[PDB]
Amino acid sequence: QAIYLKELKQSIKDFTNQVSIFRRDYEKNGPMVEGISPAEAMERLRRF
Amino acid sequence: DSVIKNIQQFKEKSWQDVSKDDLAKMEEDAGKYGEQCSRLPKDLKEWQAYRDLKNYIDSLREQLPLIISLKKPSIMPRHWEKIKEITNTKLNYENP
Repeated sequence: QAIYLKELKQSIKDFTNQVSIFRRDYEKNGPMVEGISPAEAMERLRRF
Repeated sequence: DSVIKNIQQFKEKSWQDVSKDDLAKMEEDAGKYGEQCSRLPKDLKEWQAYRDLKNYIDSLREQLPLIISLKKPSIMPRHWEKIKEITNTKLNYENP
């Protein structure tokens, strides 16, 4: 049961920085209002 | 996307296919786009794609009754002439 607790630990630990790099990709990439991007935004929005 | 891909689903019907004269299935498509304009207004934010869509389907309140009778067999190539000249548009000058 303990090693499963430590697995849950490392899981939460890595998921945190995953969400970090997630929110950090957001501001520079995609639906943020930066360029024209004529009607292409759907592809990147769907990958998001 | 939806408004645009419907606008593209109709761009190719020929004069025998597209009935635009007095029972106009495509002016009925234009009334469908009139209710598409009834759903157009949204004040969340102004987007480039949003104003592109708006430029595609706006001021159709004058298109709605303009061409319903402008497409009858009433309109003979002489009436196409009259249109091109009095409207001073080279559109029907180049294609009556």
